[PDB]
Amino acid sequence: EVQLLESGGGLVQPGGSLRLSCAASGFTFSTYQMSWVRQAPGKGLEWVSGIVSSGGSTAYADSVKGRFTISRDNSKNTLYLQMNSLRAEDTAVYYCAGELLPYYGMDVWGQGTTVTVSSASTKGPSVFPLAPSSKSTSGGTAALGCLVKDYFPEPVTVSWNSGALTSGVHTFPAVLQSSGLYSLSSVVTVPSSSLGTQTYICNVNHKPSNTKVDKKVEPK
Amino acid sequence: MIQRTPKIQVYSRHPAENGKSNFLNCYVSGFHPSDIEVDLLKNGERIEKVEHSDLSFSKDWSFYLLYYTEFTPTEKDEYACRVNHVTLSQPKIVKWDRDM
Amino acid sequence: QSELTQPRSVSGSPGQSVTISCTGTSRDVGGYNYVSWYQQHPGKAPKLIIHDVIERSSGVPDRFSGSKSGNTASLTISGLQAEDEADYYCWSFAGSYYVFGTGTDVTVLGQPKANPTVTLFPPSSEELQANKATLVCLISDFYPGAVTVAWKAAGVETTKPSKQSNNKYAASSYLSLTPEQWKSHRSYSCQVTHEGNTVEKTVAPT
Amino acid sequence: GSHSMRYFFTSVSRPGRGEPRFIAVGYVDDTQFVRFDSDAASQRMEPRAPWIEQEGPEYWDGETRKVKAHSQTHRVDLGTLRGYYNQSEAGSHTVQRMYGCDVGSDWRFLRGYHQYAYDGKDYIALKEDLRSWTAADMAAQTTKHKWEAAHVAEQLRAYLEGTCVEWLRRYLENGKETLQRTDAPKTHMTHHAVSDHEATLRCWALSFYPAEITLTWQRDGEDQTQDTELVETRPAGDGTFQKWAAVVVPSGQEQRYTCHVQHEGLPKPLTLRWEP
Amino acid sequence: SLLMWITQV
Repeated sequence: EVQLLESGGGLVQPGGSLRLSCAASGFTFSTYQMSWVRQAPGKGLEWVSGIVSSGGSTAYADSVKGRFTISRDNSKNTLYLQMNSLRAEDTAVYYCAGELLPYYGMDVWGQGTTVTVSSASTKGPSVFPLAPSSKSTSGGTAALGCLVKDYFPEPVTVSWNSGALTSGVHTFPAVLQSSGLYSLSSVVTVPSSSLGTQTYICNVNHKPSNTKVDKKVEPK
Repeated sequence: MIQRTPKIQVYSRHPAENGKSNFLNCYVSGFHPSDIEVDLLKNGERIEKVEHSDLSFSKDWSFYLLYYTEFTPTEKDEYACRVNHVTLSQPKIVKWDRDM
Repeated sequence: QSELTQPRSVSGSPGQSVTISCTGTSRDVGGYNYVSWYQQHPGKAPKLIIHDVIERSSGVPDRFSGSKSGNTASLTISGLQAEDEADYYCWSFAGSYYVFGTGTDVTVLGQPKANPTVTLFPPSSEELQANKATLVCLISDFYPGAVTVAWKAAGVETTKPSKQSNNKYAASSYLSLTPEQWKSHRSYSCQVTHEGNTVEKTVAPT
Repeated sequence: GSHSMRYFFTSVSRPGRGEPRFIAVGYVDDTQFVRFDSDAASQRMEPRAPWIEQEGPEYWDGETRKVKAHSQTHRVDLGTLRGYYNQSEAGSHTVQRMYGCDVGSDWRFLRGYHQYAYDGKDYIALKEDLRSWTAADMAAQTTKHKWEAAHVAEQLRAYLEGTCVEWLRRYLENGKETLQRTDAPKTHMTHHAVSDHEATLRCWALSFYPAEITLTWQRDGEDQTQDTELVETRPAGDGTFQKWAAVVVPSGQEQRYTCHVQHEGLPKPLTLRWEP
Repeated sequence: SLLMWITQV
């Protein structure tokens, strides 16, 4: 019922700017002191900035002073982070988080939005089907790609029929290759009998390159 | 430190009417440091039930406090405020004069 | 920098206790009584478990307890259980800002081995017609999270393992290089060795 | 008219004892509304005006946590300052801090303040631009460099121009019957014969709110300052104020003198003359 | 309402 939902994360060049937003629902947002906390991939939590319940009074980590501005508007139940003069070291997942009382520690958290500060260009993926073999079908079981190949930055989303399929599907964490480009694979484990009736389209989305591909995987 | 001696005013909350309950005030102000002793006197003697305001201070950093007690004045009775502070060699006594 | 220093790692067997220290200065840990602790499981937001040095958040059992002495706060987890495995961060008011500690990984020893399911694919005709060839080896459902993958004999790219929703690990290995090198060879196979035992997979024709 | 919100903090080290004393009070204009005292049993921020009692428990909890943060900061400061002035661990010392904001008659920000004293003299103060610091002496340059590095001024500015003024407006609204009232002075003049040669005329202003008032003497309509006494404006104890001004005059010359009273509750200033 | 951020001297 309580929810914080971040957006605005994406790819930006060093020296550039991005605005993050955090839409709050299911609690009295206007009574919470709000913060942004970031987490670099594989790294620890770092508090970035905070703003009092009524807005106005703010505070910032040393690492971002003079570059970031936190703000809110209680009428829209939204928190914002305007980030300027971005540096490679600002790359991280940014979480919105709140505390009712000062100095308590934030106990309501969002899900994060990803910020990538890089001079590298965005690249949309190619998508290839990985057909279920008649050698990979022993009995009542089989597997199918894709793949995905060869993209930047993260993410990247994979479905099989519009989010209807929830069980049976494995989309793996991406490999970051030597080239600087990611690749991932999504496999579904299906009954070899039903290699005809229920249809499975590889539905791939890569937001930062505006890529959408729908690849049907058929027994070759 | 920088030390400052208190200013003292002794007065009633309301215009004084012999035989009518009122409040006797001693306002101490302009002093530093904050430690001070203030007594309200009736005919030279300490009045036992006396309250005071929460310590605050002015633009110049000097402190002020209001000490006060309920009193029913008369023609004969003499009221006064007595203040001791580090800046004072002996306590200072200021008499209450109503018909100022 | 201003960081709150924690140990990198602590561990214990089930039923045992660990203590995690968190040291700051009079600017923070030693200055106020506003130290908190957070638990963060893989792929999740942090959860507040302790606030105001010693107070447990709702749902948190007494086996998690906080304290401090001088410039050092501590979190002790007694009665260690598998699901206690997570990263733990202390946190403090520091006057003009808040600051997290560096984070401590908590390992719960003695958990049961889980064997990797392996799934291997050859290059697609599509990819081959695009004059490219990638072999895909997907490794799922394993514990502990260390595997070693062997392919051939260049062009090998393998993920670090990461925890699944079912607390087993997954990894992937990708083998690149040209359709003519693929043509060609009689067969290609992907390892994979986990805890002394190997699992192939497979794949040949074109 | 104009309004202000101000917080005053006094921190007194007690060697041999016993933990330093910490007293905090808040004011809206000339009306105190909250207090905290380290030596009191509650250990809570306490209401000192009826209109603040409307605030719910989140507020009281929040203010209590923050005032204890201020206390704790001041606890560390007493030691830090003793170090800066190469002082012994055995002598009592006083730190004071004052901050707040002023708004004009349209309730818009006018000015902000944040200053700090040590032992009865200035230590460090934020300048009116809310962007720079005045350090009073050599020791305070350490703090100035410290606070410039940390962008303390920007942090204070955000509060002073924002949160400070918004809460001030809220208080003014919630306690309007108290805080937005004007009680015009009740005035009179008294006469006392010093001897055969002189008399003292004393002009009184009583039971007025807010405290701001001007009392001046004229002689033949010319400003008169010599042989004049003006006491500090003083609290009556009921939420109103009192003041008097006096002049010593030659016998037979009383009618030359007028007392002039200016106050917000007076549409035009009052002119008083001795009425025997 | 009090300041929540207070820097030590």
